[PDB]
Amino acid sequence: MIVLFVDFDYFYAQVEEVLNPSLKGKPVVVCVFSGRFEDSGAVATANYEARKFGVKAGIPIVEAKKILPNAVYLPMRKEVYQQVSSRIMNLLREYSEKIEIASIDEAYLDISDKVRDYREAYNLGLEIKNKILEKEKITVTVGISKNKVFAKIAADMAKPNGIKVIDDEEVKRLIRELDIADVPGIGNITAEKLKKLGINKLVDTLSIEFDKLKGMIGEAKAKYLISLARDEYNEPIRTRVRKSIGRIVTMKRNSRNLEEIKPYLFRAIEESYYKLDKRIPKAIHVVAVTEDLDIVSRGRTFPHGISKETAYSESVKLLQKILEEDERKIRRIGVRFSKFI
DNA sequence: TTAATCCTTCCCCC
DNA sequence: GGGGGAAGGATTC
Ligand SMILES: Nc1ncnc2c1ncn2[C@H]1C[C@H](O)[C@@H](COP(=O)(O)OP(=O)(O)OP(=O)(O)O)O1
Ligand SMILES: [Ca+2]
Ligand SMILES: [Ca+2]
Ligand SMILES: [Ca+2]
Repeated sequence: MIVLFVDFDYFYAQVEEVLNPSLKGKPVVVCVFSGRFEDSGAVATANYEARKFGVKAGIPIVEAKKILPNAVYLPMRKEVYQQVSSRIMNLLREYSEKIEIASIDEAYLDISDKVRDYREAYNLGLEIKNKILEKEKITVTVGISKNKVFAKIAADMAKPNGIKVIDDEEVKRLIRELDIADVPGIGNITAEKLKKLGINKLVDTLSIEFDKLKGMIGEAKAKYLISLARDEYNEPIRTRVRKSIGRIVTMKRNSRNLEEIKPYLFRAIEESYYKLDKRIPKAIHVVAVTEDLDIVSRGRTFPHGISKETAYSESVKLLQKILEEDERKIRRIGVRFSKFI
């Protein structure tokens, strides 16, 4: 096994500089304006000009403007980026059938055959890096290692616009010196629970009796960390499948009044069906994000497909189920369609 | 402070 | 006991 991971640099922000180079060299911040008040919303992402100064992903637009009041702030255009990704996702296909598109900007390539070792592999990196830079004018970072997890870690270490190879020897000094919080699939909450167990390095998972671990962070997540620890992790590069689509919208003012919410709910359903594109779900779920930012949801599965008229009808009833079941106020509302026929 | 998949209960019933 | 499918909360990105 030899995995080659590609992960695009400051993607949205970069795609924006690609569509107006004049931006190149200036702090660019890509926002998601909630429109609940002048400059309300957060930062989807920003290029490095803006990051060394603090402006990172997730901070309020307002807070970001206090730091870099004179940086280009642009409204996110997912679609445009979504299309740019697709094109880049093809150049990559041409480099290996066994390909796994992990997200809008990540893809794992199994070049086990194509290449015969890390020398030739690392060269295929530059070859791929360079080709994407030429065809679409985008810089990316390449990680290469024994398995996907490490191939991804390799990338995290080489960015921005870089390439790195993690060889079995390094894999080992990592299975020992890598910070458990930097292991893919281990978010904050799990990284925390693993702290109270004394597990600070991938290795520590070997000293704890499975059941205690299986009881603290779920079974699968447990067996997963172990294999990574005993260098036995080796999952295949499979072409993932969209198992559910949905959209959510923030409202102008929080609310409880049904009629007051419906219009939004529907706006969500409209957008959601359009995305489906020929797909037909058997499952629908209404998702409400309350004023205290906690999430609540309710849904129903049908023994057949859902037509738009059905979605409308059934979603309103499920929203009523939420409002009833919850006394707080609703800050956001959306729907999710899944279980596609 | 702006999408999707995983994990653990339920509940039906051989 | 345990397959098998639903539902909803919990996490990760
Ligand atoms: N709060 C947020 N709101 C919206 N999008 C977000 C938020 N936080 C993160 N994102 C998105 C922003 C990006 O589009 C996507 C992350 O891109 P990501 O792959 O993690 O790194 P990147 O490689 O493109 O950035 P970097 O320059 O650090 O390498 O996550
Ligand atoms: Ca990326
Ligand atoms: Ca991390
Ligand atoms: Ca990502």
